[PDB]
Amino acid sequence: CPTLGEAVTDHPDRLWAWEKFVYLDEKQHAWLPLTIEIKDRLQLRVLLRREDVVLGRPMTPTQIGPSLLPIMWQLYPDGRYRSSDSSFWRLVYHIKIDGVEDMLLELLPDD
Amino acid sequence: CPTLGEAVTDHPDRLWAWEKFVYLDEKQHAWLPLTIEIKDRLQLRVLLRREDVVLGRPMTPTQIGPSLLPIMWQLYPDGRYRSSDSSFWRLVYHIKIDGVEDMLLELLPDD
Repeated sequence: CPTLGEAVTDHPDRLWAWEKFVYLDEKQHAWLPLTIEIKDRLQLRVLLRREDVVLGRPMTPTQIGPSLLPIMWQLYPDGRYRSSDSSFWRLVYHIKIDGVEDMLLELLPDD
Repeated sequence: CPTLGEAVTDHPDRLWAWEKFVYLDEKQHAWLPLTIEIKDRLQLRVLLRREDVVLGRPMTPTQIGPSLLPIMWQLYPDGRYRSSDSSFWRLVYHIKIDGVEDMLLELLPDD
C-alpha cells in the first residue's frame, strides 16, 4: 500500500538538453528535471523523472539560455556523468516506483 | 508538538545576489535559496531561507556566472518582485516556523 519501488540498473548513457527543462537520452526517452536542491550553497542535486511528453524540434544552446543545468550529460566508464560544463556528477540513485522512474544526480567537486 | 508557524508581513524590499547561492536584503539579512522546483517545465518556484552565514566581499555578476536565479529582486508597489532579468515573481508565502523564516517566490509569465 505504501511506496514500493525497486532499483534500476540500466542508466542512460547520454542526456541531451532538448529544451530548457527537458532532456532526451539515446532511446529517445524524455527526462524532466523537477527539482534542484542546493546543499551548502555549493552542491547541486537534480531530480529527473521520465515522462512521455510531446516534443517537436530541439532548441539550440542559445535559445535555451543561462542555466544551472548542463547542455549535456555523458556516462563515463566509472559510472559518473560528465557535464558539458566539464563538471562531474554522481548518480545518487535510479529507481522505479509504481512505474515512475526517477534518477537523482548530485554534483561533485573534482576534475 | 507538530509544525506550528505564523505568517510574516514584513517582506524584504530588495534582494542582492551576494554569491551564486546567497542573497542579502536591505537589513543585511542573508537569504539562502535551498530549493528550486520546476512546474510544467516553465514555472520556477524558489524557496529562500534566512540564515546567519559568514560573508566577506560580494561577487560580481561575472564571477557568479550563468544561473536560473536573478542577480537581484526588487519589491514593486503591487507586492510582486521584479527580477533583474525583467521577469515578475509572485510571493507565494512568507512564514516563520520555530524561528525558521522561509519565503517562497514563484515566477509569473506576464510583463
